[PDB]
Amino acid sequence: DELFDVKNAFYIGSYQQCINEAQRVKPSSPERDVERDVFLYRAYLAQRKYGVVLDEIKPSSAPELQAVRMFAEYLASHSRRDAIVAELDREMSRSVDVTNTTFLLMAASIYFYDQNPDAALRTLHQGDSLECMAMTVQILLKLDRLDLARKELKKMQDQDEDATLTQLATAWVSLAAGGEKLQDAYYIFQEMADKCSPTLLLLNGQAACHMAQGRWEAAEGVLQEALDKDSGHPETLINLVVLSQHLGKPPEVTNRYLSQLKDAHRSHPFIKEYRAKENDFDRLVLQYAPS
Amino acid sequence: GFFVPPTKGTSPTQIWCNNSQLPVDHILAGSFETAMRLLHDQVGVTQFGPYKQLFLQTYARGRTTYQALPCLPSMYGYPNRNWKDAGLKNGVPAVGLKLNDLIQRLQLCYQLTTVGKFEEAVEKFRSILLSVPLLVVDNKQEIAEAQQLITICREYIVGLSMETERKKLPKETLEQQKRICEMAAYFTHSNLQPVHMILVLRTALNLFFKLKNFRTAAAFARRLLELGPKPEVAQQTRKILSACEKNPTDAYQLNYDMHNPFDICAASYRPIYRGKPVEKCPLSGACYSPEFKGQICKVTTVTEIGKDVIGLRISPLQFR
Repeated sequence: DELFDVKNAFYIGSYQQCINEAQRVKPSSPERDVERDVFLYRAYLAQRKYGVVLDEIKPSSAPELQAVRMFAEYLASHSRRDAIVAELDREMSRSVDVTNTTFLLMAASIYFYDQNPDAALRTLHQGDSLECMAMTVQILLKLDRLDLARKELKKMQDQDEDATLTQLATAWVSLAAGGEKLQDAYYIFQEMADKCSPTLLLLNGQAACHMAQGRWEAAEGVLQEALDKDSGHPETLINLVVLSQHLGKPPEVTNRYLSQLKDAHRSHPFIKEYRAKENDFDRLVLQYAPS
Repeated sequence: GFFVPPTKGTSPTQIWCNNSQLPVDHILAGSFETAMRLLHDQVGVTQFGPYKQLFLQTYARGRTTYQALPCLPSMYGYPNRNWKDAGLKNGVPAVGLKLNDLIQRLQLCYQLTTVGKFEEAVEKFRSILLSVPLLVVDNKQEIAEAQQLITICREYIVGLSMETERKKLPKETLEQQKRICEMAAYFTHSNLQPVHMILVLRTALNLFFKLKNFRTAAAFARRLLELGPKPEVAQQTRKILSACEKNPTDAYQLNYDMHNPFDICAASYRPIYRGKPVEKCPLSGACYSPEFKGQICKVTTVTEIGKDVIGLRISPLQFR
């Protein structure tokens, strides 16, 4: 595979590296050229550079790219979402293509965000790529069905025991299994960061594994390193909040991280949930409070 | 058939709830209504307003996070305190607040008291008091320390609160002055630590001296000296005590008995002797005269004075 690095860089979370290599690569196949552009924009999407994708992917672009652009508008325009899912529903039923794996992945991605695991899963069930399996594993995990997740894992475990995609999938499953499996997860995240590079994604994976076991002090370093690369990185700030309280830091510390999160991403799901908790608490105060 | 949509498994947070009866475990799980109910039944919390920051803050440390596939919603981790043996059914949340942390903060309260910042002292003190039911203690003695830690907090809260009021009352009438002396003498019975117990005895001595109630003053003087105050204070005290012996008699009869077991009304600041009827905060042990039953405790700020309860629950040990 000529796009091995490009894809790998993408999956482990170093998007700029993915974008840089994507451009250094030379087509050598109208197929490969499309595969490359697909990852190039998947990467810009990971960096939240929606405009770049929306502007550059035009109507005459390959259908694979169109799928990517579909996700891009869903991600960018909050209003256009129901209209997109609607068209996605129609395209998904009024037609039957499956050879286009990129479409399945993008479509499944939209369904994932639309909180419709069944549709995402139903879509992915039609695909046949190693990524389709990893995404299926992810969704099964969020559905708290570790059992179904283990099955999909072995499915991809038999197909490519050493693909970084299979290794990451195994780490997620291990993190979900708990106990001994936790150290397994830690090592794959550490090895990955060592071989490739210590991406914000991999750093937080390591930190999650350390904190799973009660090693709060060992998580300090990786979180420091991640924060030093991007203040405002969601996962890092959240984990810092959790970590601060376990290390006994001054309560203002936990709060600073919380505020820093609101600054960098006003509408992150974790911020929305926090707000929701504040709401039903006020609501519950009224429920118990004397009249 | 082939594709069948799979059905949700049970979420880790739900597991925690199904697994514990400890308030903090439910707060950590985001189960506020459940947590509030536990706090309401075990202790008697009814006014959860001043518990907002504790909840949100506690809740914010409940789950870690990490990414899976790029561009998709991130994953949440739910660290367990029993991560080794916790199956996928027996997990219980990691512990993020311990008894030692609370005991440690007690020193800042002690500091504040000594330097006279009573108001800030009551806050820190109340803050610890409200935090005890949020612990996950291990052994039976650790449970006793928690109860004793709560006791210390209310003792100082009603003691200092009483004092700050006495300092507000007017000092014109003889009656107004008999009232101040009384309150000052009531403080004398709070169980603080020697350095503070001495500071309030020193105060009562002066008030009672000026009220020419020398016989009672001599007793305060003797209790102060036995506490071993700094040299200068001890000397002053011996001086006042010899003065009192020149006329060992109390001018006015006051509503205070130094030899009859008390219990200060945490709202009115008046004595409720030995077996008289009393209503107590189900959480702090604070005492109130029967009138106040059913009202929100002034010490706790969140508790209901009359309320019957199961009792503080901060350890699995407590569920035989």
